[PDB]
Amino acid sequence: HMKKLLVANRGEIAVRVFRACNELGLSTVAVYAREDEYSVHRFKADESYLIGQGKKPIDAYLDIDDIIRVALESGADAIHPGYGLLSENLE
Amino acid sequence: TVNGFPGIENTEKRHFEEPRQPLLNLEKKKTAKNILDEQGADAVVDYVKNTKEVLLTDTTLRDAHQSLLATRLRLQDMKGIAQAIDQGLPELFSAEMWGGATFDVAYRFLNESPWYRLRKLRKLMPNTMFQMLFRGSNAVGYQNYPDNVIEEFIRVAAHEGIDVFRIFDSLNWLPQMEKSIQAVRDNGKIAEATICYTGDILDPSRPKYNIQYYKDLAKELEATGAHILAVKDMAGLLKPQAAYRLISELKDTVDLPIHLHTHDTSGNGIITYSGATQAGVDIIDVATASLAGGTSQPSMQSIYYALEHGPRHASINVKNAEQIDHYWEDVRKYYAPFEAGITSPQTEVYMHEMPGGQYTNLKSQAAAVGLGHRFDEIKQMYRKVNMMFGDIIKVTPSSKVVGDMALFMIQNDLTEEDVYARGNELNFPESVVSFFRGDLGQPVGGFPEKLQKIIVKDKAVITDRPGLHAEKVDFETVKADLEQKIGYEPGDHEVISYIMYPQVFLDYQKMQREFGAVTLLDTPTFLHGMRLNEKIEVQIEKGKTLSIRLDEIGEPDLAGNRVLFFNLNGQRREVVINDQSVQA
Amino acid sequence: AEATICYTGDILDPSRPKYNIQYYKDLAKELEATGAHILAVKDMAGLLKPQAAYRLISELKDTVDLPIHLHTHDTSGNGIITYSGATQAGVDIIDVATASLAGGTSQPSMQSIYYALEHGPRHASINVKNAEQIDHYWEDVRKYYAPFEAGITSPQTEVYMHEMPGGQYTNLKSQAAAVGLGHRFDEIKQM
Ligand SMILES: [Mg+2]
Ligand SMILES: [Mn+2]
Ligand SMILES: [Mn+2]
Repeated sequence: HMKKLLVANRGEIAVRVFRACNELGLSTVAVYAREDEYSVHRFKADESYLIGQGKKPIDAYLDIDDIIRVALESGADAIHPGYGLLSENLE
Repeated sequence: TVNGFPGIENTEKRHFEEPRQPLLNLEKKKTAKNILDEQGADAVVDYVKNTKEVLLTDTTLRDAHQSLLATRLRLQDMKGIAQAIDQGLPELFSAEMWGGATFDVAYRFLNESPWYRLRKLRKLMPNTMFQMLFRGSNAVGYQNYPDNVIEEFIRVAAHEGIDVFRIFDSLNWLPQMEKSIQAVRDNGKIAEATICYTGDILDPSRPKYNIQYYKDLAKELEATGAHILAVKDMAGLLKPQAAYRLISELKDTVDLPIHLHTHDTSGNGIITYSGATQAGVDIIDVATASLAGGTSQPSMQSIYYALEHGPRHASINVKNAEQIDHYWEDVRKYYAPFEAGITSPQTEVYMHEMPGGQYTNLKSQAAAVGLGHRFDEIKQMYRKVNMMFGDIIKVTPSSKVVGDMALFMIQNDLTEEDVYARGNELNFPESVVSFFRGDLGQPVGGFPEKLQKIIVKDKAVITDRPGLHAEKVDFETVKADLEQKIGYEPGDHEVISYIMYPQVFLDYQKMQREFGAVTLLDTPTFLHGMRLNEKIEVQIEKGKTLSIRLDEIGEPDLAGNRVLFFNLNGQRREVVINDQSVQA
Repeated sequence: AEATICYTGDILDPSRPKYNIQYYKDLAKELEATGAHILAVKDMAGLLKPQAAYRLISELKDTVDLPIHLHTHDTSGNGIITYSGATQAGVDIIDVATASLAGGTSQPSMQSIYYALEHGPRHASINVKNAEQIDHYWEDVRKYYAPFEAGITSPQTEVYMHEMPGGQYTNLKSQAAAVGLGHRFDEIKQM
């Protein structure tokens, strides 16, 4: 049932989940802040979307509503949070 | 960046602000596209007949930039405003977005497919009728094609989203339009039979194209099943009193709705449209204000305010139109290398009757060679050549015939008596001999037969439809040949465009294989490349955006190559490009 | 002496009743009280719409006995049709420019206004072949004044909103360009 997964993270953990998703045959969606535009994980996914426009980049990666909005408009079936940003966040 | 765009000056890239986005007051209403969608073309005709306001056809996407910007307006600029036009101007009868010179120009100079433009605009504009200028037997080419080629083009264009086909013959010859009209009817679309206006119906000294000629042509066109009668005034020759008289006589003759199309070359386009609105015209072709006037169509906002408190209003949301015109004003600045220059009303178009595209191309061809300083004598030669040919209708491609004949006659210093007496020795231009051989059809009143015998020498002259004498085209054979030439199996649109423009399509395919989809670049970047330290973002598809930054331009080596230091997607990439100026 | 009424607003707009048709009528009567030979209507910003032109000229011609002189600009692209509508209403003199210096913020072309009225009830009194011959000189000498030329000029119906005269438009653009406010010239027009 899953065909596309979003990673709500950055850096090496996003690339790790992208590699696992490609091995499992799923599509990958990246998110990135404006200050993270040159990150490798942005260019390692099938689709990348700017999130948290105008915010601080850490706050941009904590933009919960923007992340779900990107995941919904991209048609992602699931969200992998990785670690360190919203992985332990109940909300 | 290193070699410049072909055909324009190698100037630096100016910094441009983002084009202003309209603030629209959206009002939902059922458009003519919706009526064509559920009900048929006849219900669209009934909708036009029962509308008391005059309807508007936007020529911004085709004819306005064909006249002013040498047809160079790109899909990337259309895409930023297509949805705004579709939603903010639902009262538009149709949007002229295809046909004419757009098909050739996109492939040749813009390196984008006209089919791709049609698909993207159709997705962006679901509730707007799409209109193309169809040249009848020529379709979007300049030569003639067999009948099945024309029918296949109509089928593919109607399937890909063309709703209205404005079908005209360059000499108003109904045999070169009947089959196209029938194919458009068969494909469930609206066929617009078109009368090309020339001369002066209120001038008794020119009786070849008088009111009765247009009335007879009108009932002949209504004899075919064409839904709308179109009056095409390609040079802006229709005077306002003549407009009222002509439209009144046509409304007395036929029951079809009348669609008037004029240019504003003489500065009388608005008043001509108003006179036709008094006479009861149904639809008029307008352009947005920032791409109106001069050789283009009269302004849509201006025609709203011209008819604001009269008996018939213009059906448009004028505030939304002005908001869209802000965007058009901003994106016109991208096309400064293609501008004609200082413009003004010119009533000399009533004398030489040169259509605006023919005017610009004749000016370019006359100034490229060194005899352009007597362009007034060139225009007088054009007028006398038109009179010599028997006062022919001058539109694409017969305007090219008169233009090439006049260009030859002042290029090699000829005279009317020179051609009429000792013309059997000169090598005449090939467009003139093809016109006199009947490749463009049969003119009104026939050829100047003994003069025709001077032009044609030992070549075959045909007197019937040139499409009957056309070599047959098999679509499977052509498709297999094209699948050999290009590296994949082509679509029907690719096959049909390869038939009309074979070398142009193959050159476009080669440029696609070399440079890719350059249609996705913005117009300043498309025309000027990149400056040093500039950052650009190219969205190549949904979710993919290339971050490109030019860091350094290397000095040319002994082989003439420059190394350009790009930063693509954060990573340094060194691109080697041959500088054509140093020449190894 | 040409006593002149500066036209502004919109007589056919009921939401702007200060400059209505009665105001222009009483002003025309007051001007005819003075011994002025010709009543002039100055449309300095090209605000006179064609239906408004017909209505205003008709109501002035049934009010005063002076000949009417209409002067308008073509900035909205409606100058020729406004002149034609005033010609239907019986205007006597209209202000035109040569074709090479016409259009945009300038007056409508005299050649264009000849051909607009060529077969109507009222013709334009001009030798149009002679005027078309003069226009060649005028475009040739217009090429001398390239540094003083404005940019790409298109019809602009936004003059019906801000009602700037063309000279006022150019001077406000020059002021917005000399100081750092030119990126909000739309806000300047709304202001
Ligand atoms: Mg109607
Ligand atoms: Mn046209
Ligand atoms: Mn003035």
